[PDB]
Amino acid sequence: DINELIIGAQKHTREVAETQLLQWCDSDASQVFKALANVALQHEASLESRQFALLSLRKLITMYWSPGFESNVEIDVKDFIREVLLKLCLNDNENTKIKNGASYCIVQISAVDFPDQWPQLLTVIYDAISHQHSLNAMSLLNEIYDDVVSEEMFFEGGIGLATMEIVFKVLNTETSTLIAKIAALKLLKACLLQMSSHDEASRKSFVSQCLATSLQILGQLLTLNFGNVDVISQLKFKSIIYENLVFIKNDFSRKHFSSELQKQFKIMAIQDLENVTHINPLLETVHDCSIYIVEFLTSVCTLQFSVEEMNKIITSLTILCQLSSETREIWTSDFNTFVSKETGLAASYNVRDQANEFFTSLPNPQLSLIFKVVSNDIEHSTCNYSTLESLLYLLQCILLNDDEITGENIDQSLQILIKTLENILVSQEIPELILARAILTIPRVLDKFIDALPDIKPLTSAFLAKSLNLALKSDKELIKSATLIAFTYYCYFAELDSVLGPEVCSETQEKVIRIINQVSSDAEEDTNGALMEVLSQVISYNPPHSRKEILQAEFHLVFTISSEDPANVQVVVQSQECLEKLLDNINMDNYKNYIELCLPSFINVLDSNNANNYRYSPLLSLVLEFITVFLKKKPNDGFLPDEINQYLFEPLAKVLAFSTEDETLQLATEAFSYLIFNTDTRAMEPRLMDIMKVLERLLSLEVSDSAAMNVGPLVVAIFTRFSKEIQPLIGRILEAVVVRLIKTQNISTEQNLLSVLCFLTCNDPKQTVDFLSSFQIDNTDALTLVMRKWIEAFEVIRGEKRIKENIVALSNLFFLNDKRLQKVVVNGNLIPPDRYVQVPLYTKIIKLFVSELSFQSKQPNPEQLITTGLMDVKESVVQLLVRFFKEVASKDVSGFHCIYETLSDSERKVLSEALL
Repeated sequence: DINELIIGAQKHTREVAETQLLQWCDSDASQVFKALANVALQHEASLESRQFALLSLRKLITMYWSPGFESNVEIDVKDFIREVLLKLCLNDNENTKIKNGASYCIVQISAVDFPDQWPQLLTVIYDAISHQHSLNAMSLLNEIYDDVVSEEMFFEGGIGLATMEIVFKVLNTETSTLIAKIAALKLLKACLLQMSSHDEASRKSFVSQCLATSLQILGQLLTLNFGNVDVISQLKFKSIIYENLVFIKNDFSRKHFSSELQKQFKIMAIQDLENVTHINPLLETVHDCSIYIVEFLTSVCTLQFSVEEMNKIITSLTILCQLSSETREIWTSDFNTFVSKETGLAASYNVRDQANEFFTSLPNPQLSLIFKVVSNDIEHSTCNYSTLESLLYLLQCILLNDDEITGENIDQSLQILIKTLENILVSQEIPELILARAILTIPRVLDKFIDALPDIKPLTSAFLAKSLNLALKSDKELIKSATLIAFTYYCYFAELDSVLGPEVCSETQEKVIRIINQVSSDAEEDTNGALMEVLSQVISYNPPHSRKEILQAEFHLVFTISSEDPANVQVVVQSQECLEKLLDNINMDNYKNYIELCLPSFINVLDSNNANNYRYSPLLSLVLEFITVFLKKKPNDGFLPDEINQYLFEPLAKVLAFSTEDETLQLATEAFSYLIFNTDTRAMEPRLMDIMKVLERLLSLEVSDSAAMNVGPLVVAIFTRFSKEIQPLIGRILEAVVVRLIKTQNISTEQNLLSVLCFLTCNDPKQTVDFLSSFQIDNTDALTLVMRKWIEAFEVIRGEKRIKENIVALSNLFFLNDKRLQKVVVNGNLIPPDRYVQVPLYTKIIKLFVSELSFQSKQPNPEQLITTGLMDVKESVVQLLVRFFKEVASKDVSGFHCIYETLSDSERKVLSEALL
């Protein structure tokens, strides 16, 4: 049965069984496992079937073992399955796919079962390591550690001390294999991690002693000198030692790593940086090893470095930071790879990155002195085109140290260094990657040394002009891109409109604009975002004295690049600022030309997106934001020109008539409302019947609750600008708001719509009560249902502006003294499936107002932060309430004398105190 039952499942024939069999276990699981387990136990099997048996087992377990998070199996078959798993996994002689397979099941069982359902799991593993010499048990312990050794088991449970003494025993034995010392060192790091997440007093003796023993053992370990016997394991040995050293130095206080211990390891580490580079797949074994050596030197880089120690370091990093020929070819074959790296947007982390962390960490006794060490090495290497890029990059790291560089004859050095960088860009047969590094390194020289170059103004203008000049007559987009990037490094420290001429600055705008236009045709994602950033800095330097064409070129770039990568986060952010700087502080006459330059592109995107039913589309969302940025840049004095309305209206309307996507509806709603609120009324006059159909549909059930909640400001806009002609359509606005409001049960959405209702009752309280007291909803008049829902919402409202607009609205209903309102009843008190004493609307309004006024005049809580809605109300809630009560008291409004005698004494004191 079961063996050839999966001979198939391990391609119609696979699923015959893979659900065939899943069936079985749900029927009887306890001895489909035992059957599955039994096949893994049997050495009489294709390592393939055994291996899949274990990994088929593997997935299986986390279902029926013990929920678990996605579930039936008997208690003594699991004891069997754990013991079979320990047999396979802890035996070094077994096949390393059986071991890992068995190790996978064990690690999942442990997660569910360990504390109380596998008590000896660790004592077995510890005994396997120390008395059965199991190497794989060390590996299982290491994968188990994170997820099953808790903080508490580590320290009081004795697991941390048991581990550390095992670790120490392997590393102090001259006869444990280097492979076993690696396993011990990886356990050591696991232990350091558990000790890094700490505070309780009884632990501090344990931690202090494990750190001290660790530091002495790692010192003796770094003095072994194997042969060429296995250098990939040799280098994985060294890198895990230096990784542990880094971790001790960085996550424990300095009493635990004395500066003299630091000085020993600094020396061993500088030596091993030399050893590792003078042997040198293998290269990323030695490259990744040297990352940890350098990481440690970074971590003790406040120590002093003998001059000779620094030349050692610089010659080793010069070799290590040289670009591999694979990476040179990737960069020269797709320049977007080079942009991705140099803009920091690459996921890589290599020796060059770690060197940058070293050089930008140096304090200033050492930082200035490496400066000439590298500056000499650059002079003694101007024709070695195998080390010069790397040396320039080390220079770049040093210059990125935020600290200043000064020393005995550093001005000498600089005039020398300045005077080989200009020969890089004049030199005509210079390799592409080295020219780019020189281009990107020049601004950082001029930035770091600006206070020590009297010629800084013409120096920069020439260096920059030379670089645009290469870039435009180089065919290499990598060189162009290095220049675009370098241009931003010049802006960082230099205000170009003053350091250059008004005329030259204007001509370097045109020159990076067309460099951008050359790179853009071939640009992928990270480098489109960098083009947008460059463009916005170009836009910054726009001249008052207008220039028709350069503006048109900038916006064309903004729009086409954004159409290329509308989901890239930098494109989205930088293009909106680009647009905000173009229409920043612009007059009405220029506005009229921007309308023709800008809007027809935006309407194309919206036109195209109807094909897609205005479903979510990142360029749609981005172009709607462009539109809103355009509208809101109109001169404060004036209306939107009439052209804006006739360009934008039925495009935006269509979006709102068909889209069902919350972000699209919300961005279009606010653009549309704003267009209605800010164009002349006679321009908008024929559109109102259409604005209504938009509004009715945004309250229909075709759109979500949160789409209904954007309607507020559209209602405002059509009253605020169709005041005369809205009056015969108020009844439809109201029916729309009302049928929606009663169909929703989300309290927050009710409030949003009640807000619109508050606006509508204030505008005409009678017509509201009339409509609502003639309009029928499910057999009864709306009046009762709405008012009850209104009151229930008012009771849990929040926000000063919301409270006021409801107070004003309901105050207007009270002052109606309406025959019909007086007769409706809302819910008062719970009576002991549930019931409530029925309360007249009117006296419930009084009751609620007195409670608000009681709470609101118990004056503030001492501490605070300092010193929405559709209607603007200036009075405090307290002022609104006292002015209301004073007036209904003064004239017996709507039976107030009756209501007021039904009030309690408590309520009644509140009333006459506030009215004192």
